[PDB]
Amino acid sequence: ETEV
Amino acid sequence: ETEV
Amino acid sequence: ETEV
Amino acid sequence: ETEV
Amino acid sequence: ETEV
Amino acid sequence: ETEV
Amino acid sequence: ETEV
Amino acid sequence: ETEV
Amino acid sequence: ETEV
Amino acid sequence: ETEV
Amino acid sequence: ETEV
Amino acid sequence: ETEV
Amino acid sequence: VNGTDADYEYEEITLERGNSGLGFSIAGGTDNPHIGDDSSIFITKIITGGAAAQDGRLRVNDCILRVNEVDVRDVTHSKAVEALKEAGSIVRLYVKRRK
Amino acid sequence: DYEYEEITLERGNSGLGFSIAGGTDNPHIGDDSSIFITKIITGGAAAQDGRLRVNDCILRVNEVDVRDVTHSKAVEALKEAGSIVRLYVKRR
Amino acid sequence: DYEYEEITLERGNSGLGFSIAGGTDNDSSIFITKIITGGAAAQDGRLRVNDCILRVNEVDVRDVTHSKAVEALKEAGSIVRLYVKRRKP
Amino acid sequence: DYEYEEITLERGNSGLGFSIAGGTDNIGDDSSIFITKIITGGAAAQDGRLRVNDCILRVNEVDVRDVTHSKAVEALKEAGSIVRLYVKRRK
Amino acid sequence: NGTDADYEYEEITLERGNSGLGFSIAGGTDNPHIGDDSSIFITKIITGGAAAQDGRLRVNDCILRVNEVDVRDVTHSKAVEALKEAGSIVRLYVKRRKPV
Amino acid sequence: NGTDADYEYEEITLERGNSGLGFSIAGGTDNPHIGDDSSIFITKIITGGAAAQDGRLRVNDCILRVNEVDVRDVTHSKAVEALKEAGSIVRLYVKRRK
Amino acid sequence: NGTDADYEYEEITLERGNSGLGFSIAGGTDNPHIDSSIFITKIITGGAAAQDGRLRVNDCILRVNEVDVRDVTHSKAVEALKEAGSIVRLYVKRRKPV
Amino acid sequence: NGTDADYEYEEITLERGNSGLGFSIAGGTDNPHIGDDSSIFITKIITGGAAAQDGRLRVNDCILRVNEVDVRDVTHSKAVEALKEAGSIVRLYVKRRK
Amino acid sequence: NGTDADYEYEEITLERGNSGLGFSIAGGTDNPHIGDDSSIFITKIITGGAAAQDGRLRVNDCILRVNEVDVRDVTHSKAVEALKEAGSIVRLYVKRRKPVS
Amino acid sequence: DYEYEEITLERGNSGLGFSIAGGTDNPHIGDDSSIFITKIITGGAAAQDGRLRVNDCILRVNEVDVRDVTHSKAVEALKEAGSIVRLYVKRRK
Amino acid sequence: DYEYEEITLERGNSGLGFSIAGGTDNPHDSSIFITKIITGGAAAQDGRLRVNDCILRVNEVDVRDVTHSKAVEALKEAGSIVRLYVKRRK
Amino acid sequence: DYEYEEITLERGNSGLGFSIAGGTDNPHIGDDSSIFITKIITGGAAAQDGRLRVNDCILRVNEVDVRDVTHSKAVEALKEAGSIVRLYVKRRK
Repeated sequence: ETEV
Repeated sequence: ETEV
Repeated sequence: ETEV
Repeated sequence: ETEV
Repeated sequence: ETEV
Repeated sequence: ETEV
Repeated sequence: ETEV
Repeated sequence: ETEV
Repeated sequence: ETEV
Repeated sequence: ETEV
Repeated sequence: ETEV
Repeated sequence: ETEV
Repeated sequence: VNGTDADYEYEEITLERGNSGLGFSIAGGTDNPHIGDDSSIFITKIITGGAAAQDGRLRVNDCILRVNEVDVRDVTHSKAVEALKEAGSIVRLYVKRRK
Repeated sequence: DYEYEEITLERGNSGLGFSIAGGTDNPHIGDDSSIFITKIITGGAAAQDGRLRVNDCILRVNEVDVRDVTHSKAVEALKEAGSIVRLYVKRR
Repeated sequence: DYEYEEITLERGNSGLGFSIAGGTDNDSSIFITKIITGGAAAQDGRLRVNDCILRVNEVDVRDVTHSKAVEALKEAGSIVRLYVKRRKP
Repeated sequence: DYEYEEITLERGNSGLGFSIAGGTDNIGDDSSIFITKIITGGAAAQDGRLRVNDCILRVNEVDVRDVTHSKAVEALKEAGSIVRLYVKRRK
Repeated sequence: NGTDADYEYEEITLERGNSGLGFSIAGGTDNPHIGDDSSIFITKIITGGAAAQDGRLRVNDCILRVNEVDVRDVTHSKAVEALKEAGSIVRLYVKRRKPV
Repeated sequence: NGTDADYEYEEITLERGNSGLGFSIAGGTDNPHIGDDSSIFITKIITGGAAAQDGRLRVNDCILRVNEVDVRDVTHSKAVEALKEAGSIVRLYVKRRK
Repeated sequence: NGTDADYEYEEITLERGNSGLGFSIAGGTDNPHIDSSIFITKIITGGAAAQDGRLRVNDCILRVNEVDVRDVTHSKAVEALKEAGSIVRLYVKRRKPV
Repeated sequence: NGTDADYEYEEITLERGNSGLGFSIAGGTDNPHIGDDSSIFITKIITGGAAAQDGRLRVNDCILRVNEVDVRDVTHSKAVEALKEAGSIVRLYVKRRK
Repeated sequence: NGTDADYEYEEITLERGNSGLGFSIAGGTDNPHIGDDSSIFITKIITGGAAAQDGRLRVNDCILRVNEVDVRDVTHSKAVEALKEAGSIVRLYVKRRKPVS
Repeated sequence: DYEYEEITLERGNSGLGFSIAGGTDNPHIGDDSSIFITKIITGGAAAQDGRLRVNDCILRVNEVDVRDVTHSKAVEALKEAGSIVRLYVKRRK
Repeated sequence: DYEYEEITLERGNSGLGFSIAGGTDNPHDSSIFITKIITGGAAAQDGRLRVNDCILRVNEVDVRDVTHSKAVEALKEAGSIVRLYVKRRK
Repeated sequence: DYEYEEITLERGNSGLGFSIAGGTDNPHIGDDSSIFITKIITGGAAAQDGRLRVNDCILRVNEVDVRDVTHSKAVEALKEAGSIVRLYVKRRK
């Protein structure tokens, strides 16, 4: 997953 | 008097 | 749908 | 009372 | 994923 | 100034 | 008006 | 083939 | 300067 | 403005 | 001769 | 590579 | 008339009905005239938090002349109540007030 | 990218002369609760005025905001707009 | 038993559109005594009569004179944050 | 000595129909976002209420009393098609 | 074929903080999070970030659109880039399962 | 860390149908579903299946235990094997948010 | 005050002909067209502006080569265009459509 | 001319104490404190006072507004007035170097 | 086991027009263009477009990086994204075969 | 009139060390779309290099003409100018 | 025959940094040509222009058949970034 | 993401005290011409200054741009940079  |  |  |  |  |  |  |  |  |  |  |  | 009178405002106010109805109370009608002779329908109360209050345009003593397509200038109290209770989700109100 | 238009209709004997789908309880499109015009009836009010188009998305009816309403509510906003209906729509 | 709420108002030409009572120079909390038809509190829809005002922005008004409550609300700016509680209905 | 107004505009093809200046990073000697121009035929000029040098306090629920110019511009680009403007004027 | 939920929708406009939007996403057409579903899902709400301070976003919220960019059927990378470049004001359109 | 919710815990005993249990699972140590989280999660509930007809399981329910196989810290295949070998009566220990 | 327009800006470099630049101007500080700006009132057939094809009536001339004419007297604007030489850089703006 | 820093903006609501707000100011049009610059600068934070207990004001902070009163271009006696007439709850709009 | 060429390298900064950058690409890990070479290759240069007017790009040019993004070994979709998401100024690092007689 | 300068900056961790305004969509000054330099950050690259000045008008960034660009295209021409950035500027008098 | 080239110069404090002669009104052909390239100037730092280079166009102004002062004025008013189209004997 | 630093070195009897790889004719990393520092010699000038790191990318030696030179031009820029050599380098953050 990606932290935005 | 009536509440509507 | 609805005819208006 | 006071109005604000 | 897998069906169980 | 920028048009909005 | 002036013609230039 | 993709146009960009 | 001034003390406030 | 924008810092660059 | 002209400087440009 | 090279030593400098 | 025998009585002194004011200048009148005339205003359409479309309300969206909230959970607790339209959010105001009315008095008047042919069987219970609020002011002397006038059988008109008057707003006597704007409920805090209701749709009338949040809209912000109605005022106590506003005279309701029309409810969507229903003439309420000359109706009984019970018929004014029904036109407002049964007016649906969107309620067009034609009111007039003193100003 | 969208184009916007204000359109003023005169109600006719068969209504405003178009058909609508959508609303929070009846999404016409996936995950989109907007109110879409799905038909312009030949010879009707919307047709003669000439400005509405199919799939136009209705944003406001007079001053009622129908961007986020049930379908019955949006139908009632149009039924109770009176004889001269102001519509704010967007398209593209 | 109490319910709490935060309510952000936009000041209008006639103020925030409600009246307050109370203070340590009156119990001693600041409570709303009326909501003005057409005003900002009324259009916002959330403040209620007998609501009790705990904080005006970051100004704690739980234990203050009437007049310091008034200056606190008067000088809160255009966008006023109110932290309030009411008897749970 | 300031007058307040909430104004609701319907975005048009040319946007909301006015231009803005100001911000913390900027005209008028302070950080306020203010109208410099109202476009003939645009949304703001058809609604009739906004005025040159009006100071925009809030765009919908976004507080623009202490923002950079672009945040204000972006607060207006992303405000939707029906936009609630909260303003004050020296009148 | 699977059962599904009823879904509530919400529009949540964030103001960007210095640490970004303050949440993490999983999914995309190139890596579906739940089987064959390519949607973008909130997996984490960062403490201190804008999503947490605003209060409304929830873990497992499905993000449908980011300002003017539709993200229902895009790669994980396009979603990520759309969130990163949305600016200081980010209009999010999300859906969440309503319980039964 | 991140922010969190409150969790309900639930015992759910399914009776295996002809087509098995009737749901699908993601997760496990060699393939976490949520970042840094090896728990098993239900990602699908099959129409007509035993889990659907029982009505209590939900998508995103984390399965903590399968009769007396702990599956809190397992590989995917090892949790998958606990659900195929669990017989016709399957006690699931699950927890879910909110 | 008044409502205003969005403006498109354009740089147009003209080569003088024998009759000049081929347009009429009105305006200035001492005789505002309303605003002291200098506006093209007329594009003469056969002159340089007509042949070049780019200038338009009601175009506002902001600068003539290196001479700012946004706040000048009418006879200064005239003079700047008269003596600008054979290659005249015009910076103009025009109201854009709404 | 002169290089510059990035600036931080902040609003600061003090509650006056018997001995005032608890700071000192230098500046004004009739006595610029940093030259070519008439702004209002905090030069002292009195120990025990409201500004010190509030903990957020700093020496060399520039006061932009005082309640609804602007003090960005103000004589010294007029900014001393604004602060002294401001009541028991004083909203300060200040900016500083970062 | 394949013969190769020697490569000339070039850095080409394009300015984007309304119709994009003005070329088409093929390649990527999920669909190599020649062999199992996953490279991103320009396969068309659109007349009128930004690439044609700048003049430097050539068909069969291999695109290595787009601004900060490395596209030597990515899927076709990643590269497309990189180019489309690059903004209005696009530093392209390319290599092409140096012809041999 | 104007003085002209070519200035080559070395990008630093805080960027090129100056702030710009202007562009066709946000004219910094009336009727002018120029990109103007509005701030030189104390201790940044531009300050340490020593040659740029507040109010300098940026004409070209490497080979990218920015005399008539939007604001963000000017910003992006600097973002993407590399580590050694050629600035062509002009200033009054 | 003739070699052609497109040269974009950035104007300096000493101009573009070269000298031109000729024109239809020149005493004793009629083209505009480079007679000198100034050490330290724009054209010398750019490195591409040559003495006896014939100037054919300045941005979009055709200077193939123009008086001497129209050429000079074409160059004076070409702006900060100046497109020269030139040719030279191969 | 890159970090940038300017590093000034005094040359010793053993040279600048590091090794470089790369160049246009001998790329250290695939498709990358850059000049990389591959080792910092214990006890040498680069080592005692303490700022240069292995895999640092050398962008400029004094004023000579070495982002796109041959390997031996990069070596001759370092060799001929004088006794006080200022390196402009970048590294991955």
